Amino acid sequence: MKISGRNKLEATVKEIVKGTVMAKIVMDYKGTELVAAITIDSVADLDLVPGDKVTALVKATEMEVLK
Amino acid sequence: MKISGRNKLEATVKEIVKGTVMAKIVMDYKGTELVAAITIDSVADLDLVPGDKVTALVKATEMEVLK
Amino acid sequence: MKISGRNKLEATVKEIVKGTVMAKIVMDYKGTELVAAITIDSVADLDLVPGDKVTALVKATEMEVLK
Amino acid sequence: MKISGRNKLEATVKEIVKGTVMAKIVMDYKGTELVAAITIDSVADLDLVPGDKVTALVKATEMEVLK
Amino acid sequence: MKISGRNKLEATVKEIVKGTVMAKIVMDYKGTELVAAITIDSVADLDLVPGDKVTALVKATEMEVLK
Amino acid sequence: MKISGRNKLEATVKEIVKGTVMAKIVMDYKGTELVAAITIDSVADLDLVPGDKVTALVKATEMEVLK
Repeated sequence: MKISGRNKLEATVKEIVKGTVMAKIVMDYKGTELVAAITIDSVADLDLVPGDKVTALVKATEMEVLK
Repeated sequence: MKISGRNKLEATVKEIVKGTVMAKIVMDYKGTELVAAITIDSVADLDLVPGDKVTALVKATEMEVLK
Repeated sequence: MKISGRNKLEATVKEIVKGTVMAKIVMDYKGTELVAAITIDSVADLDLVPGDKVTALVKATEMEVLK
Repeated sequence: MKISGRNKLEATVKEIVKGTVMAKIVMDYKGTELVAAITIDSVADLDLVPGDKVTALVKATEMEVLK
Repeated sequence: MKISGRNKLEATVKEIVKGTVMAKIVMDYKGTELVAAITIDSVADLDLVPGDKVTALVKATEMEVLK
Repeated sequence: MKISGRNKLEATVKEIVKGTVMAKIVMDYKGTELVAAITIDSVADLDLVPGDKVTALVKATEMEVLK
């Protein structure tokens, strides 16, 4: 299925820190570090581990611009 | 200042489409196209124009992961 | 691909209103009206039209609870 | 009060998991499971417990469409 | 009902700009200007008029900190 | 740098609660309490502590209006 969220970032998982409800997913994206905060439920469902190839997704309305 | 939003992507503005309230900011990040939807007020305040070097910003809690 | 965003609602598009930058997607979910505001770019990419069966997607961290 | 957030999902709380800062709220919505991640402060303020009839609320700009 | 969204700002509507899909709601909050981007449908549903006393609402997870 | 996020609230940190992944930042804004949920990574990066003068930041598209 196609997804409306416009920003797709093909990245690699570097580190995962699991809390009681949330998880920190640290990724590498063409040399830049990305940090996503998602539920532990999702970490389990996607079965994410360091080294995995993943797509970071961001809705256009959730992206700010700094200049 | 330092910004809590963890995701910073250094990009270049390619195109700007202005609506009555919102604006579409199309950017290039190392060959990947990004799309941000912000207010026209921000386009005016930052004086965004095609070619500008900017930083796309995304809060960690607003980034999903797909696999 | 599996998607971290935890909320998936299988819905049907009822109407689409296109602005210069954003589009209003009015959907029916088992009798409840849903409203998504996405970019016109996504309408074009997904080729969304009235009657389409789609999945409304919401990240867990973007859902409030009222009581 | 009326609320601008367009998506009101009248649901029932099924389970609550409390972390140090965040809390996972699992709900049933017209036969489909929802998962919200809110602050533990809110769980305490709303006195949320299983069986509670609540409204899951999603802003239109925070709802993606997949097809 | 009580609302999980933790940030409530009792403000006054200063200006409303209506687009095809979105509306800009400019508000005053104790001398500080606020700007919300909501759907035009919401302006009509709430029947917002400049001068009206309203509550600006922000989810805790959607608030960044700068220092 | 200028920031597209339109809502800037000059506040003071009152309390910080650190979880495994997220942190609760309790602030005072001209007598009104604010609550932000950001990553513990940001608390460390910004060296946030009670008494700090900070700017709470909210994107226009993430602010709802209630009436």
